Amino acid sequence: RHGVCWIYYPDGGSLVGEVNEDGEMTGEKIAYVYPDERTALYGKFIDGEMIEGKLATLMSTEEGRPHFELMPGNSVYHFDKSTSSCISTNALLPDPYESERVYVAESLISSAGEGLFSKVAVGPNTVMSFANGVRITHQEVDSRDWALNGNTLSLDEETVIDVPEPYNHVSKYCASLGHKANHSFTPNCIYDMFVHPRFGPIKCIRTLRAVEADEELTVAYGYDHSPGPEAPEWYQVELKAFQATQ
Amino acid sequence: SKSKDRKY
Ligand SMILES: Nc1ncnc2c1ncn2[C@@H]1O[C@H](CSCC[C@H](N)C(=O)O)[C@@H](O)[C@H]1O
Ligand SMILES: [Co+2]
Ligand SMILES: [Co+2]
Ligand SMILES: [Co+2]
Ligand SMILES: [Co+2]
Ligand SMILES: [Co+2]
Ligand SMILES: [Co+2]
Ligand SMILES: [Co+2]
Repeated sequence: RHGVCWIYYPDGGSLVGEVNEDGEMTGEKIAYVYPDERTALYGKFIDGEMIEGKLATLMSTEEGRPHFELMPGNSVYHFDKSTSSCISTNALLPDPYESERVYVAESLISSAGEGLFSKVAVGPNTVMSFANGVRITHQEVDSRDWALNGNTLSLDEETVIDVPEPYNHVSKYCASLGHKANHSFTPNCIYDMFVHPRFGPIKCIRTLRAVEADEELTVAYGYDHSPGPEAPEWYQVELKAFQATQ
Repeated sequence: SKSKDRKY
């Protein structure tokens, strides 16, 4: 009863702390621990919602209890789920886990603009980046031109996450960087569901295989190929070519 | 759908 509870999400992140009398993750010393089991946001939570989490490192666990060291600076984070019109209350405050793992630079893919790259070598199944954005409906997205739908990502059957211009510029939005991954029919990453303590229910980019430092991260965009394909022209072209090599 | 990664 003076013990510690760990609750893992399927994505591998967890909440950890002493639960209250009702069995809720509520207290001043609750933590969210990212999937590396090392990076943590440690502080005040109410029923598992982050009110004020300070950046920390999980240094060891003893008898199941985590022991944290706070990182320098006064890096604090709070639950801040996007709405249909607001992407983030701190658009320029990077996610600390993501910022150690990826960076944005010119893509190696011809004519594809910027892309997402690994900062370090990592193994398979590694969460690399987070896909956050404004939350709009499939009806809104499907009713408008492809020119407006470059950055849209389906979250589930009710919600599409979008990063509307000009938040597609890293100088205007860099809280998450997952929208920067380019498409490949032979990708090294996939989208997966992710429950984030700041962003809420979103998607992440996870590696399929080991990746080297400075390797471009790509995902299969997964547009419907036989509703020709409902897709931008650059994708339709690439699809034909891909089918050829097959 | 005009979005990535929809389950069809
Ligand atoms: N395989 C590919 N070939 C050409 N363009 C691509 C591509 N994958 C992604 N893109 C480009 O990237 C857009 C999706 S958002 C991906 C990040 C983007 N390159 C950026 O600089 O912000 C698409 O609209 C298209 O312009
Ligand atoms: Co790791
Ligand atoms: Co240990
Ligand atoms: Co169109
Ligand atoms: Co612009
Ligand atoms: Co810029
Ligand atoms: Co491998
Ligand atoms: Co086009």
